[PDB]
Amino acid sequence: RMKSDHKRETERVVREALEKLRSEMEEEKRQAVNKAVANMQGEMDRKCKQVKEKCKEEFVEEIKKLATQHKQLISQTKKKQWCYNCEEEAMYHCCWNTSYCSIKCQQEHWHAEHKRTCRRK
Amino acid sequence: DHKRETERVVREALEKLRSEMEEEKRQAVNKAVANMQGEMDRKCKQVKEKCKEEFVEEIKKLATQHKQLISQTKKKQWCYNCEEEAMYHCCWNTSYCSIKCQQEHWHAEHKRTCRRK
Amino acid sequence: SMPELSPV
Amino acid sequence: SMPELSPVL
Ligand SMILES: [Zn+2]
Ligand SMILES: [Zn+2]
Ligand SMILES: [Zn+2]
Ligand SMILES: [Zn+2]
Repeated sequence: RMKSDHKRETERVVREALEKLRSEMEEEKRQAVNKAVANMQGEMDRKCKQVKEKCKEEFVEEIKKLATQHKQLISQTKKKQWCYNCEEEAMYHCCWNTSYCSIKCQQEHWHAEHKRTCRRK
Repeated sequence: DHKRETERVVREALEKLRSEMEEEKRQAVNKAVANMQGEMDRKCKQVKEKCKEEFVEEIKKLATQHKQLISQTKKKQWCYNCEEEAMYHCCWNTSYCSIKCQQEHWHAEHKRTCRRK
Repeated sequence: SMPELSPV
Repeated sequence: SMPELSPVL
């Protein structure tokens, strides 16, 4: 009677011990996964910030180059006379702030607005 | 007695189950890490490419703006001396913001080239 | 009425 | 001989 009860005894002790360990190992597993993933996240993100910000700085420097180029071109533009109708360089002077590259442009701007505004003697 | 037996077999069973489940754990960790690896790389390339396209778009906005500022500049008269807006007309391509600038430029070079009356 | 312009 | 200039506007 006892050679049977000892066997049953042992069996149930084994069962509940294995269930308890299995559960423990399950959420120990889940936490190990959480740790590895949370660390890996940060490594990836950090690398990402580095590359991205290097690119952003290249962009800023390029923008500043462009701005400088524009400044110089503004000055050069300020040292020239331009057709008011189209925006090619001017060769004919009508009156104040009103010059033209050609007679065609002169006529166009004339009929468009300059007729009512020409201050030429 | 019986307790020694039970304790023995239970202990060794726990060691064997633990042994197997830690291999399961190693495999689950490796899987998760590989999944986020590829995922973060995809998200990364995605963000970098959107940011670079943002750069291109900004470059083009700036180009357009610059063009319009060039046009506005072309539709105005400027002091030959300080490049501020002109208020006095001398002759062709030669206007000034002030009498100061006029005389400065005059004695500097414009005596020799003035096409005025 | 459009002024006759010459090149400068 | 520097010309006296008048304002344009
Ligand atoms: Zn024109
Ligand atoms: Zn005119
Ligand atoms: Zn000036
Ligand atoms: Zn002059």
